[PDB]
Amino acid sequence: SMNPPPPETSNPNKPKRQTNQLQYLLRVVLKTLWKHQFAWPFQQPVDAVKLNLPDYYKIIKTPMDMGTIKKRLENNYYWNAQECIQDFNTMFTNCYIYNKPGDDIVLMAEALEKLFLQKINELP
Ligand SMILES: Cc1nnc2c(N[C@H](C)C(N)=O)cc(-c3ccccc3Oc3ccccc3)nn12
Repeated sequence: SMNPPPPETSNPNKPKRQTNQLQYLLRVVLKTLWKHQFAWPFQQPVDAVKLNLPDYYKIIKTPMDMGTIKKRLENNYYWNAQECIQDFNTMFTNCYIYNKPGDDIVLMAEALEKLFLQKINELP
C-alpha cells in the first residue's frame, strides 16, 4: 500500500501576499492549536499505510492537516486568510466524514475546532 503525495506547499507560480490576518493565523491560531493535547494526530498527513487504513484516501479526496498548514503559513503559500481558514475547515470536515460521531478522533477534532472558532472571532 502507498500514501498519496502530500498537499502542495510550494509553488512559485502561485501569487503570495503577506497580510496581518495571515500573520495572526500563524502567530496565534496555528501555534495555539499546535500545543493542544489533542493536536498530535493532526500535526502531519494521515499515514494510511502505517495505520492500516487502506480506504482513507479512497474516501478523503482533499486531505489536509496542520503540518501542511504550518508549512503553508511559514513559507507563505497564501494570498488571503480565507484560504488558510478553508484548510482548517477541510481538515476538520475530513475527520468527521471519515470517522463516526462520538469516536475519540472526532472528539479530538471537535475540541480543536471549538478552539479554532474562538480564535477566529478575534481575527484582526
Ligand atoms: C486525522 C485523523 N482522522 N481520522 C484519523 C484516524 N482514524 C482511525 C480510524 C481512528 N482509530 O480513529 C486515526 C488517526 C491517527 C493518526 C496518527 C496516529 C494515530 C491515529 O489514530 C488515532 C485514533 C484515535 C485517536 C487518536 C489517534 N488520525 N485520524
